[PDB]
Amino acid sequence: GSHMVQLVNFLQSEHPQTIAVVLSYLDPPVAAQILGALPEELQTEVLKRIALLERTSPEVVKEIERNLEKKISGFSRTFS
Amino acid sequence: KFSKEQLRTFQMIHENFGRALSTYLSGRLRTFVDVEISIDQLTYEEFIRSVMIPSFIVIFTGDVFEGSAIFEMRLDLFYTMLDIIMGGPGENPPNRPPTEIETSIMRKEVTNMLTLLAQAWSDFQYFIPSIENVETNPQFVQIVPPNEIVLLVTASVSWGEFTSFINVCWPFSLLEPLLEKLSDRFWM
Repeated sequence: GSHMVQLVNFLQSEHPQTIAVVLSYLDPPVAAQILGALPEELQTEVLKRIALLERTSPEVVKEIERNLEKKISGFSRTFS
Repeated sequence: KFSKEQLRTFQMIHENFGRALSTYLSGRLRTFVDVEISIDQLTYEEFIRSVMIPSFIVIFTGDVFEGSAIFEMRLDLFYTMLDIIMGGPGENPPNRPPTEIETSIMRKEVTNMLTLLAQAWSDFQYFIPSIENVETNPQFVQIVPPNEIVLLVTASVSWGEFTSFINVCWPFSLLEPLLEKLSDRFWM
């Protein structure tokens, strides 16, 4: 769909960590999809990271949030 | 052109900026971060070239300030920091220009950082830093004529086997008005 694609074209750029956070909150199967539509250099990476997220920040998330929602044409449930 | 008296003034101030800075980076990075201040006089052209491309540069000013200064951070520390404040460890510093969130999240980080600088100065000239522009390429800033002299403040941010530099470029064309009032008529 149009969602996933914009999210990939967008996420491809960001820090392996930045992706790690976003995808963290995402829906697990939809997580694997994007995580899938990215090259193997980062998959392994983004995934090693997504594993090591004991931490969590309320201002960086709410920052990325207010950043997609004005780049990707509409952030849904997951981040809500 | 700077005095050998006025130089000792700036050493005292900025040395203090490194103390609060040391303690700020430590509270961000979550582990101890030692910071060593070094200061020197250099041509603006001589500084602007010692800046690696690309890097994270932030040209700022204040209310009572006539001109603008530079606050540059080398990308390795920059990306190491971003990694941390996002729930990650920070093991690989990529060599490219920071993105939308990257610069937007790091902007507020250099604002806090910049503030403490303004606080180490509070005894001489209080000012509220108001960041004018951010640029990833140095051969694009050109703050003031390339021949002018600058007070370059260098902060050796070290920890672990890691060690980077934070530079604050204090131009003479911003230091001349408060130079004459504070280090000259009543002091001398």
